[PDB]
Amino acid sequence: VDKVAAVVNNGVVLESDVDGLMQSVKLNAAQARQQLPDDATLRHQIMERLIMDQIILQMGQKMGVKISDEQLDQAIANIAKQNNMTLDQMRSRLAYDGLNYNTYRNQIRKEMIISEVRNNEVRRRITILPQEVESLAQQVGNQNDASTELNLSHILIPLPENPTSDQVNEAESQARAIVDQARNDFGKLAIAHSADQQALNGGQMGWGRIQELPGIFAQALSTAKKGDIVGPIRSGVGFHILKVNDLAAQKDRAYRMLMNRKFSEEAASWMQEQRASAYVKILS
Amino acid sequence: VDKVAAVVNNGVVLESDVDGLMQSVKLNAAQARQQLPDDATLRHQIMERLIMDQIILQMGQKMGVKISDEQLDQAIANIAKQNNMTLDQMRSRLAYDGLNYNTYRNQIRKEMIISEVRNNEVRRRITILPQEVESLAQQVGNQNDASTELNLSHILIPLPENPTSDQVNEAESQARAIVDQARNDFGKLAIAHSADQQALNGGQMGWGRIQELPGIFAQALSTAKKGDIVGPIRSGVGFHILKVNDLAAQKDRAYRMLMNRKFSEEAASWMQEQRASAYVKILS
Amino acid sequence: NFTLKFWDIF
Repeated sequence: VDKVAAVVNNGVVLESDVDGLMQSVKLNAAQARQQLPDDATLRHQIMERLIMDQIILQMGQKMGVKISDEQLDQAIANIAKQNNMTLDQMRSRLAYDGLNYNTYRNQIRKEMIISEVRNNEVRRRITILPQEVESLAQQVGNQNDASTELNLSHILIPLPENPTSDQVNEAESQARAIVDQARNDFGKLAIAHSADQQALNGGQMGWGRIQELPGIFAQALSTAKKGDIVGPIRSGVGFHILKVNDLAAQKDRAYRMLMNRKFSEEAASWMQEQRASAYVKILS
Repeated sequence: VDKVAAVVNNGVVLESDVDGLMQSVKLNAAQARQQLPDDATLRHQIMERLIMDQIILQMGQKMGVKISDEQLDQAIANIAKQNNMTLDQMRSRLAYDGLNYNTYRNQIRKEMIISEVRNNEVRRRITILPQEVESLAQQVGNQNDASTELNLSHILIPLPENPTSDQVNEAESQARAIVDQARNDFGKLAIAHSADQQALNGGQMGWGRIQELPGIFAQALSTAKKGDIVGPIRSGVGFHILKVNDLAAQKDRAYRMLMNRKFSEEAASWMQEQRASAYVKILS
Repeated sequence: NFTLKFWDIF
């Protein structure tokens, strides 16, 4: 009984297939700390995964997709090395963990031809227009905030560690009031609200590179300049507000950005299409 | 009265092209609020841009290359809108700053043609064998530190505001050594040499979300996990160091990774190959 | 410059 987890077009997903990876997950998850969904939905996920792998792996079988031997060969030896292992000695580590050479070899090629016909197909799907590139590049210029030295002030409206939305909405709205009346000094308003060590000192954090800022701030100061007031940004400790005080590689950064931004969209899209336009029967 | 800035294959950059682009540059620098180098090396920058612009552009013609009349106009609309103006409003800005709209429109089509050619030509060069899309994919597996929880300790080594080679070297030296002893307690080395406040509490620094950390740590953290030592990293205050304490669509990340690094790598490669395959004399 | 002053909020 090759118990069948499900049917994808003119082929199947087994319980073997599922009950297998379904483990390698909980392993390579508790082997790197990150906890997991419900064993119920986790399955449902591993299902969706395995189904898709089929559609597109069939799509593979349909089109003339082989993967050369030298190629697969190289491919393994390079993750052998990567996780701190070796050639023949690889064999006797998963062969010593439940598997064979061919539970991996044939199993990796499946990964490889899947990667192939999945890119190869969303590749033919993306088209960047000069307009898009030009337009974007002109904007990534307005942002030109690289190692952009930057003085700024700070207002903290702090929340407790784990508040309800009743404790949050007060700070949330209270900020936007200060946000507006800041634009109509901040330094005075900082002492009158801010709850950090540099609060009574007027929110004054001082000069400092945009890099040295907490990542989440650098995401919103990127598009701003002298006088600007960004926020209110919510983090671990509550809502922050900031007042700003001072300050042919764009035709590439633009393109790399689109050629990427687009591929990520026009792949999510390409499966939405393959999934919904195929035979997906699931046997409980 | 209009000289030749430079011959560049049988065709020229003009002193006018340059002294007009130096106008387009310091026009931004005052508004963008960033200083420029010596007007002497700066001319030698713009010169070098305009030279390159040319080598490419001559390729523009060499192989026929248009720009959709509609695209050109569109980008310009899109660049107008991106700056909070209509064409009608922008028009006046072109007049007030002093440029013929059609000098400008044609000036853009210049930019657009160049891009067309650089990109079209770099994309040509990029070759991604699967043997490497796999390997890399199975390297970002044990890495995906997205909105991760993360507890750290932290040494800091002291460095004055404007440091001296000796200090800086003898500092990084001590900072390396601490790290060399760090992979052999860390908290007890806080107390030893950490310049910072937390040192007594052990550099003990608590749970941070990777994104809430300073962006100049993030770079070297996503590729590391519990029990690891990071840095020494250079910053304003000086040299940091830190312990860690707690914590397909990766073939998407994987491909994008390459599709991207390979472009950036192979543009920079082709550029230098074109300034090579080229007569070019500058006439100051 | 402030890298720290600031980190010491998170």
